[PDB]
Amino acid sequence: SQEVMKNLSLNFGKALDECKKEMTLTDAINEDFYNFWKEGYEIKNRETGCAIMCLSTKLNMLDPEGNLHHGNAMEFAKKHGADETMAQQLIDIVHGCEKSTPANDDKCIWTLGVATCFKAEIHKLNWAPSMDVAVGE
Amino acid sequence: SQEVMKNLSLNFGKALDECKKEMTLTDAINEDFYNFWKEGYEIKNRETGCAIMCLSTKLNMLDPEGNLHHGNAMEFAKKHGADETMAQQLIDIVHGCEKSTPANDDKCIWTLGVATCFKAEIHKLNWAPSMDVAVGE
Ligand SMILES: CCC/C=C\C=C\CCCCCCCCCO
Ligand SMILES: CCC/C=C\C=C\CCCCCCCCCO
Repeated sequence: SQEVMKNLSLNFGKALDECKKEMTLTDAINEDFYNFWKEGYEIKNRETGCAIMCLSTKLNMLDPEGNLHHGNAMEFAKKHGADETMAQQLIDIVHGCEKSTPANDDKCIWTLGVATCFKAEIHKLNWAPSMDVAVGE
Repeated sequence: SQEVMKNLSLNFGKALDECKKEMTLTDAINEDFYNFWKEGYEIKNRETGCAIMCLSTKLNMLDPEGNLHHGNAMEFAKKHGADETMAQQLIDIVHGCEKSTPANDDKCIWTLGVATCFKAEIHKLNWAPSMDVAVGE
């Protein structure tokens, strides 16, 4: 649901300021987060991949290979309002996008690739929200 | 708590190198200690069963019948940050896993079975650490 996706999106972005400082990321990521759920907007900055990776790492959502930790993603999803089925469906998109995008040793570009694939799949479910406030803000 | 399980996992395995040097053991067990908590991973080596016994025995967590000593297991769990409810929950998993695992006269193998049952239940509670997955150092 769009509603849940808004709540997940705002809770996922809350540490962005903390990641921006800590990783010295430029303001190039600002347009990607402001536009994250705008259908047809292409996210293409490498640093946004870095930012997303930092955000996941901070929510304990990553394993030591860099793939999603299913336990903590499920717990995150549930904490912000998804039921079991919606939570599993989101895990399955992320997991599907990890297997469907080309392996890349540059973790920031690979995380970007996962995130773009995830965004597209959420648009296809008609779950992308209309945000009044940007992710990260 | 995953933070607590991290603290107990680091500290339970601190004497592994001492364990390895004293006994028998191939470096084949390192794969099980380094990857213990990963969601896909199954602990697999027989000497890891033997390592866990030496670590338990050295921490004074094993009774005369070979079973967990609940009093000292409580002390170890609390020392490393478990409150009483989580401590008791860990004891009850161990104790349940001592019952549900098939009897065996190889103690190394039986301990491997109790440890794999313990791991599975910590995954079910979402208490396995997501990025810091090792037992020991
Ligand atoms: C698992 C639930 C995700 C929820 C909300 C996401 C909002 C925008 C961020 C999407 C990126 C998720 C993919 C990340 C895995 C690798 O960091
Ligand atoms: C009850 C406390 C155990 C704490 C931490 C364990 C980390 C690795 C898990 C190994 C399985 C435990 C097996 C029982 C042996 C007694 O310590």
